[PDB]
Amino acid sequence: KSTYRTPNFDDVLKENNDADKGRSYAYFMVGAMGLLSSAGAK
Amino acid sequence: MAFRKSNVYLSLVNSYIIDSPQPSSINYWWNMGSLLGLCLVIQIVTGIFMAMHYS
Amino acid sequence: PQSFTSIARIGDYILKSPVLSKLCVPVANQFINLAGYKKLGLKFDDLIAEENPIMQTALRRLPEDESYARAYRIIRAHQTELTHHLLPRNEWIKAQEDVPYLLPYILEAEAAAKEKDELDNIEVSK
Amino acid sequence: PQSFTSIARIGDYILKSPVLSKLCVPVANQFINLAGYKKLGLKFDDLIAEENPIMQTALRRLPEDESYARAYRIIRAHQTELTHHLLPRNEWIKAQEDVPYLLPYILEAEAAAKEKDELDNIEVSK
Amino acid sequence: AEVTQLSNGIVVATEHNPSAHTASVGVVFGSGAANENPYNNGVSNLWKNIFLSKENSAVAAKEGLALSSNISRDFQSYIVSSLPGSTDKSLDFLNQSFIQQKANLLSSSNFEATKKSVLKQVQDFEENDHPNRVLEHLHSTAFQNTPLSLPTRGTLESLENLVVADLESFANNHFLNSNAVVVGTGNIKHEDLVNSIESKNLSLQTGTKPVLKKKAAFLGSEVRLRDDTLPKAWISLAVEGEPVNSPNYFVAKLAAQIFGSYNAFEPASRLQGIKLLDNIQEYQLCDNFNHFSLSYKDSGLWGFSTATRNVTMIDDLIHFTLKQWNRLTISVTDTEVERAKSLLKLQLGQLYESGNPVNDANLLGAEVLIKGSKLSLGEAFKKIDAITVKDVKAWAGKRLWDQDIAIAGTGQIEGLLDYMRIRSDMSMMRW
Amino acid sequence: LTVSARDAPTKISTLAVKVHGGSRYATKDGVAHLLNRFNFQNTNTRSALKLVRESELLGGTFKSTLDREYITLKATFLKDDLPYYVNALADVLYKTAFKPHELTESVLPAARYDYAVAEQCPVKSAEDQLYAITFRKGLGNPLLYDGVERVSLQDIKDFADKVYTKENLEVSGENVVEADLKRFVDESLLSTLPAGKSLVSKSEPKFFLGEENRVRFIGDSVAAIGIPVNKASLAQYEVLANYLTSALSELSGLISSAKLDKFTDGGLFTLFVRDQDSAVVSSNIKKIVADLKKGKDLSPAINYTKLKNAVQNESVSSPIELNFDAVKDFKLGKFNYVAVGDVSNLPYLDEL
Amino acid sequence: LTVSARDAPTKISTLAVKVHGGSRYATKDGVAHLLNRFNFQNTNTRSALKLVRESELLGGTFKSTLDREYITLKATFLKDDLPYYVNALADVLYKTAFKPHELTESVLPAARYDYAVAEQCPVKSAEDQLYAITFRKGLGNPLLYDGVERVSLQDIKDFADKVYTKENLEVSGENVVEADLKRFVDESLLSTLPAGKSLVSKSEPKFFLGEENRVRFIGDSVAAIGIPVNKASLAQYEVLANYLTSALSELSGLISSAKLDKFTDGGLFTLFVRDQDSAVVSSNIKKIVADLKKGKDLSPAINYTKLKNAVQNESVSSPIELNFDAVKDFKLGKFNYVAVGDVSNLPYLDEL
Ligand SMILES: CCCCCCCCCCCCCCCCCC(=O)O[C@@H](COC(=O)CCCCCCCCCCCCCCC)COP(=O)(O)OC[C@H](O)CO
Ligand code: HEM
Ligand SMILES: COc1c(O)c(C)c(C/C=C(\C)CC/C=C(\C)CC/C=C(\C)CC/C=C(\C)CC/C=C(/C)CCC=C(C)C)c(O)c1OC
Repeated sequence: KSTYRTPNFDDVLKENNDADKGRSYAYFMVGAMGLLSSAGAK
Repeated sequence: MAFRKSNVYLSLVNSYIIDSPQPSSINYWWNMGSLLGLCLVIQIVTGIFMAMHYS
Repeated sequence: PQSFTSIARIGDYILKSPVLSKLCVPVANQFINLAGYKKLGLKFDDLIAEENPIMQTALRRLPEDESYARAYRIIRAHQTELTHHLLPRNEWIKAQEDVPYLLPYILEAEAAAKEKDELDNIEVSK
Repeated sequence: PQSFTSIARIGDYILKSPVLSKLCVPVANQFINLAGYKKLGLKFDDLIAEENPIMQTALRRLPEDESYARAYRIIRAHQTELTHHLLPRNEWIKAQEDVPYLLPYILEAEAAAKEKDELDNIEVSK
Repeated sequence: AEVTQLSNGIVVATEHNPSAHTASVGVVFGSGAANENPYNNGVSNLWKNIFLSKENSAVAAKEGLALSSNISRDFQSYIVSSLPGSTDKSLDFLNQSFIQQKANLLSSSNFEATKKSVLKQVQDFEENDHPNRVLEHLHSTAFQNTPLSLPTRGTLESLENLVVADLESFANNHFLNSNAVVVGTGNIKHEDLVNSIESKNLSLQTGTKPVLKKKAAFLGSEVRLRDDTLPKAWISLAVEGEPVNSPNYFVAKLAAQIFGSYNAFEPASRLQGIKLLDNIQEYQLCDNFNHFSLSYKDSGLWGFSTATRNVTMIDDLIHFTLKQWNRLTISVTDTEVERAKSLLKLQLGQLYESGNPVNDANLLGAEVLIKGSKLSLGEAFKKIDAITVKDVKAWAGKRLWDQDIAIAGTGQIEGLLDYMRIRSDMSMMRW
Repeated sequence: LTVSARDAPTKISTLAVKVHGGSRYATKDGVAHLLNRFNFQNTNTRSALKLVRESELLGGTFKSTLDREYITLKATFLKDDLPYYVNALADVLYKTAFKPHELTESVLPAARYDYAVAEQCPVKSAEDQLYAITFRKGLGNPLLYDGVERVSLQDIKDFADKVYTKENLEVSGENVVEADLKRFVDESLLSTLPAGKSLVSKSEPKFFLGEENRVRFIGDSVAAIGIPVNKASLAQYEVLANYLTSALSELSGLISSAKLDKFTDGGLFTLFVRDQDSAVVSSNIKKIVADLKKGKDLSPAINYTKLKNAVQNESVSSPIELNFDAVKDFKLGKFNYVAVGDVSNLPYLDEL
Repeated sequence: LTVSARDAPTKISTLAVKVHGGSRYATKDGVAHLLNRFNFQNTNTRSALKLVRESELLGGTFKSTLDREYITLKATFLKDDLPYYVNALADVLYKTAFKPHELTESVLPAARYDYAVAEQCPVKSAEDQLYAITFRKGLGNPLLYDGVERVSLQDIKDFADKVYTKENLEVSGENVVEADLKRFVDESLLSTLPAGKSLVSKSEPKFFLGEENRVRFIGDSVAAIGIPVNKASLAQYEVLANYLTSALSELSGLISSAKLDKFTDGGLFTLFVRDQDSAVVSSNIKKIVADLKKGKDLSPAINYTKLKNAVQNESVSSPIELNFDAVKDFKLGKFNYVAVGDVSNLPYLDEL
């Protein structure tokens, strides 16, 4: 078994399409983090 | 070398806070020490603000 | 911080006696395989500390294959403990697989250190 | 910080203007020899600051003899000023021995760096 | 001169050129290393070495004609160079070699000899050639679980697995009339236009090539072939590129050309370029730059390859390049756009009009298989003079702004930031 | 002054100027390499490196190459930049500055890196030593400056005065009409260069055959063999090289390279056998020498070597047309041998 | 086995043991040098320091030198302590440990440093090249391990097993009593070593004269000359060497060294001329080789040679019966020139 064969990742890979949806979730929750942090600090 | 590592204050901040080769098996027990440090800092701050209006 | 030579002396004293060995070897085996390090797939010659100079002198003399296998096992142990799981029942190490490989280097290096220490402060030999 | 090319331009403007140069050259040399660095055995080039990178580039091209003489003059000046004394009129730099040995390298480096930074940020306008 | 094309199953394309006087003729297949299951990768290269094993003696002894081949991802071609007056015997050899006889070539002992030679060659490549191995691993890790990541020369196990059955299956399933095109680059005008359309000159298997289901994809990943014994460090980056036959290919090519290449030890290459060259010249960071835009039929790969010896500042080396990519995607000056236009014109004129007819024939086949007609130099220049700063900005907004990247490295990569500090340097500044 | 060009409908233009002075004509050990590395920078009229950054901004690039008997300056540019580039080439081919302040920090590191790179490869070192033993301090000098002999700015300037002359020049170009190069060279700085004497030798060099050297290199053991070839019979060695390096001969898996080098009055037909170990090298070189001394037929490679030569000849300086008609048989004779690497085990000249 | 000694009333004793196996008999390049560097440490029972530091505490020291055909182990100690030293010395030469984990950190750096020191001296490199070119891979071998050929620990152990035998060994040493030295060997481990065969060569070696080598070296330049000499006429070359290196001849202020090495079957007569610049070296060696071939009466040098031989050969291991009684004339024939340093300017063997 050579290293050119990537190990199995299907059990953890994102089967759904629209990778922007995950990006949208990530940036929305980062914005929520910033929002709550700023509100609490103020 | 980036300016972040160039300025002495920024270099110290990066080497002591931003960049630190911590081990990869850290549990919450090790974060408990940083939590305690933050508790100590907030205790000092609130004590200082308490003594300002204290006799 | 305990010398290996004393442990070797105790082991040599206890194993050669027939009754003590036949009464305390299986219990030692069941303690060691209930310890937990064999469960994760780590050879016993890797759990000990690596900061005293004796270890540094010891595995500096270790062959390339043993060092490579040690590095692989160490990183796999780190990743497995980070993952909060255990390896499957096929890639572990059996009783015969846990052969001692780091013993002679410790014995020789620590004997050299001991003779250094006990010869530097020698007396006039009255 | 002040470009040496402008200094050279003003110098050549003054030097070929008869009346103004005739008025300003005797006071110029009188100011030079009342400045005091002549007594300490210092050439002028040893006084100008050597910190910003262009000066370092100019220094790195000096022949070894000039650098050795400069180092000796700096060391002797430090030693002389440490005792608040002044050696008598034997180490004093003569009137015509204060020739700039470092001006041409400075001018060349100034021109090169200036045209480099000018052409780096350039437009394609006609 | 302009090219002439016609198609009756077989496609005959000629690029007449009186400037050269070494006529060549060959066959370019549309299936390469991208249309083979990972069961046994090393079949196309095995066929290439078989063609380069014993028929060389036949062609040398019988007449004067030298043959060569190259397979990268889908431009599997078998070019047979010749003299201007020997195209007839060149096509005679090609006919006698690729339809009948096709049995004596696949002799057993010859097959094991070729297998041993290929195994030695691939082992040597794996052991020695680092700059191409990192790119091959980037390909492998950028197209996971897709017939576009498997290496073009296969793995050791793949070569040692199968012997003759899958080789002949590949020959029967991919050497057909549907995706075969003959080429006539050199010093010939019209005899190629007729000799290919002849009773004696036919291609077997007048059927269809099997069609794959999962075409292609792209997902960020890492591979770390950390061999700290090696002195230097070779690393590479990549972003989702653009396939051939897209109305942005020249824009991506110009974006790659803007930053350009750089060699530290060449004084000429140290005294030009853009801001990043000065930034990395201030503190020594790296020795080589190679900005590439790899384009295939299914997908593309636009990225960056380098080799450095100052192992301590890999993070700085990556950080400066990523910040310059962000500068490109936010604000471009027109002078660098003009110089990039001129440099790209020079490099593309050099590449598409080299003096060796073999490269020209390979490019012509690659264009004809997936285009139907070659695009001349004048039209390329016309389409590149229309490139503007707004167009480059709009293109870089879609491709270089918060998109998946893949990194392949080897050597001493202890200081390489794993995945987050290398990806979070694109849209997390004071925008 | 020799002036020539070539025109074709291709829309990329190339211009090159060749001066007939190189490491063969170097008075010191590596003065020619330093001159070539110092060549294209520090011009008096324009600036040094930025005023050719503006040249490459116009649609072209510059290159300088050091060879056994040539220092070629080639320029590739679009169809419209011919006059500017020819003027710039005449401006740089003007022994302009040779400033000492920009030599100890610009070309010495480059020459050092070049020498290190050439030294790491055993084949290049073996080939250089083959030249050293075949030709004495005439045609045979080290291409790359090492440091055994010291040179200064004054000697570099003297050598440039010796070589950069109007009479000893050669300019050629492709995709350029003959007429534009006919005039524009005359109405430029290149025609106003000093007129020297062509250093071309009217007689062949003297070669000494039967020598041998041994070097305790570390790495891959390398054995080499090089016969000096005159002008009368020169295509025979080319067809022999093509026969040996091809797959037609029974000797293909045990020869790393059998290239040939060409000069204006002869050449040196070299040969290389290399491997990581020593027993394989010894056996291979022994059987190669034996079955080459026995004699192998050479006729059934004329067409293949004709094709290889035709596809090879793309540069302007095409040598005399090597008529491959008179090639019948060959028999190896006295040669010169060099051993590099694990030289303790490699066979000597007597028992080879 | 051969045990001998000489009596002296002085109160400092010398014990030396000789093994007649060295770099001449080395199977690989530097196996002998690594063996000697690995020789005196870590006996299977006697530790490297825990029982060798007391030897310094006792009042004596140990040494192990190497030559072309001798690794001598020498011990110097106070008069009344012979048995302990002979016991320890016999213990060490018992193929004792040869630990694989002590070669890569103790003796390898020492050999590296020794090679680095020997490389910087042009005369040492000239001697090595002269030996390797006059004698092939027999007597002439690389004296120091440089890494050209890979050597394994098992090879070192095999070589030690081959050389450390009873017959290929002599024990000597002056300033000690004869009978007690003869008695303190039977009751020692030395009496139980394998009884192998002597490695001494019965006949003279094979010598090839008339060759030449050149090495491009950065720094000083040296031009050496060597002559292979048999046992029949060896005193003549000794008197010639002493006459040349002395102040009696005119060729004295320019010659660097004129040493001579003697073996049990002949030797080599070297000669040296070294200076900082090659301008004077060429003329110096030209005139030396010119007037050497003219001949020179040599008998006005016999007494000084007898004195010098007496003062250098004070050891018990006396050389062969040199008899300076029939030296009348000398005239050079053919030699083996070697050039180190600058190569371009130093002359060639053809015209020298
Ligand atoms: C009297 C205060 C005046 C202004 C103070 C300015 C400094 C603010 C921060 C104070 C200390 C905070 C402790 C942590 C600082 C380091 C943070 C860090 O390292 O994060 C990023 C850096 O964050 C920064 O600090 C970047 C911004 C620099 C700001 C310079 C000064 C601006 C001053 C204006 C006011 C700022 C404060 C505003 C507070 C609301 C890392 O990303 P990078 O871009 O450096 O990584 C690139 C990598 O190599 C891969 O590409
Ligand atoms: C970090 C360490 C500290 C600890 C553990 C601590 C603990 C305490 C405790 C326990 C009390 C109340 C007693 C009780 O209710 O049990 C108290 C009160 C108080 N503390 Fe601290 N304290 C600390 C630091 C400080 C600091 C730095 C200040 C600075 C001004 C401060 C100021 C006060 C004040 C004003 C009170 C009010 C009652 C008093 O006078 O003691 N404390 N502290
Ligand atoms: C080594 O790896 C690390 C690591 O790098 C770090 C950073 C931490 C985190 C450590 C800490 C958070 C502890 C650091 C704490 C301090 C250094 C305390 C210092 C702070 C003070 C002494 C007080 C702070 C002072 C102020 C906030 C001044 C402002 C206060 C007032 C009252 C002025 C404002 C008032 C007005 C009116 C404006 C770790 O825990 C850690 O191990 C994992």
